[PDB]
Order: sequence, then C-alpha cells, then structure tokens
Amino acid sequence: AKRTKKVGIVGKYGTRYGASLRKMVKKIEISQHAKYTCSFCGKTKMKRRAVGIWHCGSCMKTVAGGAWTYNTTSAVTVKSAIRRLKELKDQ
Amino acid sequence: PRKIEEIKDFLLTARRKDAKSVKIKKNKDNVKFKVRCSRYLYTLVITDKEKAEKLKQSLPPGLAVKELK
Amino acid sequence: QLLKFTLDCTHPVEDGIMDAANFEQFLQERIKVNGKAGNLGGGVVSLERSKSKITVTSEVPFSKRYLKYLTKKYLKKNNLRDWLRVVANTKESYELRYF
RNA sequence: CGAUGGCCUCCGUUGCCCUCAGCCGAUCGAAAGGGAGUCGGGUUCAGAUCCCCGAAUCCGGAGUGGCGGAGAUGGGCGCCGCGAGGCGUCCAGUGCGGUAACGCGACCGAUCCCGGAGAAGCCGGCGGGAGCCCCGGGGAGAGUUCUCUUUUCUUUGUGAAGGGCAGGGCGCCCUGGAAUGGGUUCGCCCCGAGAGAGGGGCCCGUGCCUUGGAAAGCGUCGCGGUUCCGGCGGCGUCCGGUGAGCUCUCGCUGGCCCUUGAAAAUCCGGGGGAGAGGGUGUAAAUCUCGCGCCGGGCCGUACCCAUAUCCGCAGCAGGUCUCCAAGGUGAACAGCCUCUGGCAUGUUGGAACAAUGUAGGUAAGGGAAGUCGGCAAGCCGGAUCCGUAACUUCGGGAUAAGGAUUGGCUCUAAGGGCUGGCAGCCGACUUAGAACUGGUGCGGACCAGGGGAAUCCG
Ligand SMILES: [Mg+2]
Ligand SMILES: [Mg+2]
Ligand SMILES: [Mg+2]
Ligand SMILES: [Mg+2]
Ligand SMILES: [Mg+2]
Ligand SMILES: [Mg+2]
Ligand SMILES: [Mg+2]
Ligand SMILES: [Mg+2]
Ligand SMILES: [Mg+2]
Ligand SMILES: [Mg+2]
Ligand SMILES: [Mg+2]
Ligand SMILES: [Mg+2]
Ligand SMILES: [Mg+2]
Ligand SMILES: [Mg+2]
Ligand SMILES: [Mg+2]
Ligand SMILES: [Mg+2]
Ligand SMILES: [Zn+2]
Repeated sequence: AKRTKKVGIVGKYGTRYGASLRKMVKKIEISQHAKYTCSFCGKTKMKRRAVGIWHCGSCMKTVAGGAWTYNTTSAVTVKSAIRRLKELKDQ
Repeated sequence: PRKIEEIKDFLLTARRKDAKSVKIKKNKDNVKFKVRCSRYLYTLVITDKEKAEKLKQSLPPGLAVKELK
Repeated sequence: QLLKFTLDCTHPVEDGIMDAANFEQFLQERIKVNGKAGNLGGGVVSLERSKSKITVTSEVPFSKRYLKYLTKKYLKKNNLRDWLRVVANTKESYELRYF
C-alpha cells in the first residue's frame, strides 16, 4: 500500500524543520541513497561511501564524484570542454 | 601429555636417558603405563590384561617403577 | 528385566519395640502400581517375608526411593522416627538402624 | 692490512683501510589503549593463578653444537656374480604430491624493495556455541506424614596444552552453461564478470571424545589415630527433552554520517638473487622438524573499597569509577514475595497514648461557594474489541474525545517437528469461541495518562 501521500524519504523527520526545508532535502536524500550503475562492470552497485566517494560493491572500484550524486553537471561540461580543447590543440 | 598408541615406541621412549619413572595404573577395563619425561608425560593404554603383565617385565631394569594402589 | 529390593528391620525386631507383621501388610495395602493401591495391581509385584527380611520383586519399573518413602511413613505412623533411621547398606537394600 | 689466543687447523677478539646507508629527530608520556607466555587440586589465625603437589608453556643462550630426521643418496657405461648383490668410470642431486583451491615433519640465501598483522565508529536483524533457568525420570541424604501426597528440598564433574570428530563460515577451486528465468533471506540479495546441480579445498572449532584423569574433587555409609592424621575403607558421581527464555561470545548481513570513527613498539610473508657446498662421499653447506641441556634479575601483592577503614573537622541520611546477577507474578533489569549470602533497625531503652506537630487515611449532604491563583489532595490509569473532531508544515493532532469487556472452573477449534494426500511417535507456548458458576466481583494487592475550548510567548 501507499503509506504516505506526498512525503517520501523525509517522513522520518516527523513534523520538524519546516515543509520547504524537508522537501528541499528530499531530492538530495533520494539521490544520495540511490544505487547507480557502475560504468565499469555494468552492475547496479555504485553506492556512496562518504562525501564524494562512490564505491562499487562487486567491481571493487571507487570513484571521486559529487557530494550527493555520482556526477555533477559542472564536471560533465568541464570534461567535455577539456576533451574538445585536447583534440583542438593538436588537431 | 602425549598418548602412545603402538607398542614398541613406548619402550623406545622408556629407554631414553631423560625418562625418570614409570607408574602403572590398573583400573577396570584399562591398564595405563605413564612414563615421566622432561617435557611430556607419555601414556600408553592397554585394553586387555595379558599384554600388560607380559610387558611389566619388559621395562629397563634401571628405570623406577611405581604401582598405583 | 527383574527388579529386586530388600528391607532389613532386624535391629528393632530383636530389640522388641516393633514387629515385621504390620510392616508387611502396610506394604501390601499401600503399594500402588500405576497409581492404584489395590491388590498390588495384580501379581505384577510380589512381596515375600523372610526372617525380618522383607523382599520386594517386580518387573515394571520400581523405585528404591518409593520403598524408602513408605518405610519412613511407617516409622512416623507408629512413632519410631526419633529412634530409627532408614539407610542403604548396598544397592537394592535398606536397613533400619538407631542413632 | 696488521696482532693475539685456543690441537695457531678454523674461528673468536680487536686496531687500520676499502665498501654499504635517510630520518623524522635526545628523552618523557597509560597499574582501563597496544603488549609472547599458567592451569587444576591441597594448604593458613591472617598469603595464594605467588607456598606444596601435578600437569604445562613463552622468551633467551650454548667453541666443540647433544642427538635423531630432512638436505640423500639416483641414473648411464665397462664389469664380476646364475642371480641376489658387489667393483671401476662419467652425469645429476639447495625436497615431494594435487588439473585447482592447496597439502606434506623440515625443505639454503645478504644488502634492498613490497605487503600483512598490530589497527579500529555507532545502531539494527538473524543464526551458531556455552553458562544459567526449565521439564520427565534413576540414585544418595534430609523435611511433612492429624488426612493425602510413586511426595517436597539439596546434590548428581573435569582445567591448561596436544590429537581426533562434530558444528559454524568462506567475495576459494574443478565439471557444466541457465528465459518458461532460476536460487534464496525475517529483511535482503545473487547470477554468461558464470546461477542452480554434483565433487572438493581452506579458516574458526571456547562444543564432544581422548591424553591429563581418578590417583585428585564431591555426596553419602563405616572403621580407625582414645589425639598429634592430604588416615583408611566401601558405594555413587546416571539417562533423557525442550524453549521468540536471560547473560556472554562467535559469525553473517544491513542501516547512519556536510561525524568515516588512533599511533608506535613488536612480529610475519613475499619479490629478488649477491653469496655458500661437494664431487659421489665418513657426502658438505644449511634446517621455522622431533627430542634433549641451562636461565629468567628489580618493584607492588595484607585489609576496607562504604548508611563505620576514602573526601566532607566525626562511625556525618551528602559525594565517590567498575564486574558477577536465582525462583514466582508480570511486557519488563518495574513494583511485591521468596532461595544462596548477609544483617539486628542505623550513636540508647522502659512506661504512658494530653495538647500542638511531622507522615499517612476516611468522611453525611453540597461540590471551588475556599484562595491572588483548584496550592494540596482527589479523578483517570493496564490490556482486548469498537470509535476518534477542529486544525495541519499532510508527517501529525491521537492513548484525541467517547463506549463495552476483564474472575474461577470445564471444554472445543486453530496454529508444528521426526521416522516409514497416509500411518506412527514426540512437542512448545499462544489466539479465538462456548457452557457452568460466584452477594456484579474480577488490570481485586502491586504497577498504572484527568479531560476539553481558547489567548500570549518561544
Ligand atoms: Mg615510556
Ligand atoms: Mg600499560
Ligand atoms: Mg553454485
Ligand atoms: Mg575416587
Ligand atoms: Mg588481596
Ligand atoms: Mg524503628
Ligand atoms: Mg537497636
Ligand atoms: Mg552509622
Ligand atoms: Mg538517628
Ligand atoms: Mg464529603
Ligand atoms: Mg458522598
Ligand atoms: Mg471569598
Ligand atoms: Mg497539583
Ligand atoms: Mg487537542
Ligand atoms: Mg491575537
Ligand atoms: Mg523553548
Ligand atoms: Zn563495478
């Protein structure tokens, strides 16, 4: 059954800290605790160990990433731009 | 403590210079020969009886023997 | 399978303050087998009187401590508790001695 | 290179030269952190892991190493001998087994380099093993016996260190290749980066058996020393079953972190391959294997550890860090009663039972009229079954509010394991329904929320 109608993971916070703060931390908590797909071994075992540590359960490979998500928009744009600079510098 | 399971190595350890004394324990269904060496106490257990008292005269003469009564 | 027990009230009978008769019928009334005290529950358990030697024989499981409990009850009933005492000489045996 | 001693052999002792190379900084800092290795029985007026008895164990040392075993003793050729076996030449020999995980009693090796252990948070769930508790019996000794009670109570074992076997775990290996997806947990989770299914390997084995070890301990009965005695004797120390039970411990697994939860001493493995041994034997160098020899110095150790051995001026109702933890009721380490153990009412007793106090109670009718103010006291209270509003940040409010039931006794039904749609044998607490019954009494003691409508502030 559907236990709660519009509050998700932050239902653990009861009636504290305010609705706007709770719904602001909701998405971050969901992303932080979500399991991602390891780009190396293909398994869905990329779990966050600490702030910016993403370890693979079976692949046994750990990656530096965002604080709440595996990747960050700034990082992916930076990587793409730096790849373009690399290829353009040597043509 | 160390258990000796075959007959002759018990005499082999009995005739060692280290050995001090051998004591004979006679309980029901078992006969135990305990030889006291420097490091361990070696126990040899005989189930029957006739092997026991035909071995009782096979120990070296110079080794002290004590019957536990 | 045979169970065999003996009671030795020789000291008090030779002293002359109690006799083995009342002892024996106390047994053959108040021995209960599967909880029934009638007629020894049949011939399953047998009682024999020797010269101050009470012998109980059976094949159904029986309790030496049952026998001790019954003789203690007799001693209390006939007022010998502060004089006599029931002990065990060896296995399958009890005997009554003074203090 | 130079000198010495010991059968100047071979080595030791130096003195000089060549060569080799970091320190994270002298040193101090924990009687709860790290830190090899001792347990059982007995003994005193007062000490025991310290004394005695008996079993062990760690570290360190040893010219000649004390000794076994390993390194190890094979093959080829020419021979002798009928063969067995024995001669003369060459060649090897720093171990061997398993496809693999890895195994075997050892199995050379320096400077150097790499790694491991030491060395890691909090919480949750589950499983294994012990100790304890519990149930049914056999003994031994006690208690009740006015009536009954195969009754009630106590007791009924084995150390460390080895060996073996259960039992737990494995993110270890081999065969094979799976959708009609499968395996599996309380939850999860796992799989072509190899699942299920077979067969193995490793680790922990604190449990059981055995060596220790019955010789000792203990429980009973009886003899001694008329005593000063580790006195001497008989018997026994047995068979089972269960549990979301409690405590400890081991293991698996998960959750939380803008928290990621010590260092060093010390020890070990590996990579390398500088060196050393002997020319076929009396084999040598070398051995983390078995046994044997010697030693372990210094300091603390009594007792109290708390309503009387500490600090509060004191035998002060204060304060002062920890381990062990039975039965019943009950959710419970709550409250109440009891067992092992302990104590003598807390720096005095006797006789009276006035007032006023201090601490508990009960009151007809009324029910806050008392008082600044329901201060104090009182009401409610557990559990089961119904029901639960405004408002809301949608999570709550909420045990909202408001109702009914609750004892005793006799039954019925449902909820499981093991062995050989069924049959037999065992079984642990639950839940529901019914009848009967009591002077309407039943969360009978104990434990145990009064409620509602609003305003202000945070
Ligand atoms: Mg220091
Ligand atoms: Mg220390
Ligand atoms: Mg498999
Ligand atoms: Mg004995
Ligand atoms: Mg002390
Ligand atoms: Mg008083
Ligand atoms: Mg007093
Ligand atoms: Mg006092
Ligand atoms: Mg006082
Ligand atoms: Mg009134
Ligand atoms: Mg009234
Ligand atoms: Mg007034
Ligand atoms: Mg009040
Ligand atoms: Mg309200
Ligand atoms: Mg207002
Ligand atoms: Mg506040
Ligand atoms: Zn991966």
